[PDB]
Amino acid sequence: DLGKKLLEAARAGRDDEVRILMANGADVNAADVVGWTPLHLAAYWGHLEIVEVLLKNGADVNAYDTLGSTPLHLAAHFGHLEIVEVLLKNGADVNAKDDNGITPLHLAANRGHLEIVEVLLKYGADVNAQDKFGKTAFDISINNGNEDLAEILQ
Amino acid sequence: EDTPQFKIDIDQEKAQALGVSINDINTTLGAAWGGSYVNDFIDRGRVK
Amino acid sequence: LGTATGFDFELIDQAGLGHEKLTQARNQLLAEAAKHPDMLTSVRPNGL
Amino acid sequence: STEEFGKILLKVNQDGSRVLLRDVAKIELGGENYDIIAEFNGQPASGL
Repeated sequence: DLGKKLLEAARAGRDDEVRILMANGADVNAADVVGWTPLHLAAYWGHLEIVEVLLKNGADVNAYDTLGSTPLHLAAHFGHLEIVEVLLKNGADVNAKDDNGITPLHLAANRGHLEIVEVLLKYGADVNAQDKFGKTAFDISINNGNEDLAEILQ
Repeated sequence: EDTPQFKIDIDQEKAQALGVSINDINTTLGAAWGGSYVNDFIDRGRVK
Repeated sequence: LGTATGFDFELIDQAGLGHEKLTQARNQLLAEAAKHPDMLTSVRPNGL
Repeated sequence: STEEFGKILLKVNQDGSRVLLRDVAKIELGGENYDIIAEFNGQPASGL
């Protein structure tokens, strides 16, 4: 019930009410139907201040949905540089693989988020990492046809 | 309001590699999970 | 305009009996009509 | 977008080489037809 209000508050971008639920001790790793935590929703809808509050109150940063995707996966896909940096500060698995073998770098490379791609590499991303199809972030940049990204991945 | 939706991505190369048609993939996924109106039949003298 | 003293009757299958059961019903109605030559004359089906 | 059309995989060679659509064609946003060209006092223009 209280963990449910936290999921709706973390998504609806309400900073004030997300903190009120902590005073009342709301389950910070309260997972919905698809297995998304409040951290998942804040990383998705681009709520930076909610991400910081959550991790402060002991949010599991390496929490994964029913398909193996982490909050870092969502931040790096929707191009949330700041949110990506916060999660990596708080100890997000940079080489986190989902069910399909897709990493947070794979998703940054696909949507062509050059600044985030650089943050992930900085923090210890594996460029030679492969998905279930054997395609790397370099393989992506060539098919997608990104020059600025391909030279960064070399 | 927006709701979670299951985004599946068909890999074209992998399918072309295994020799599986995309038409068969889409018909299989669509017919199975969505339903497919094939043709009419006669139920007690009425077209259904 | 047809003719005067002429009528146009429609026997209807209202419960998915079928063509054969409706034929039997028509044949049954026609046979009864033929036993009233004093009221009805030339009671026949229009169809084949 | 034109980038997504560009990376349409047509075929895969025996040496593992991807023949994309941009490798055999130029991709760009262009008119359905190029028949009608309008000018307002000489400069480029359109209208209804």
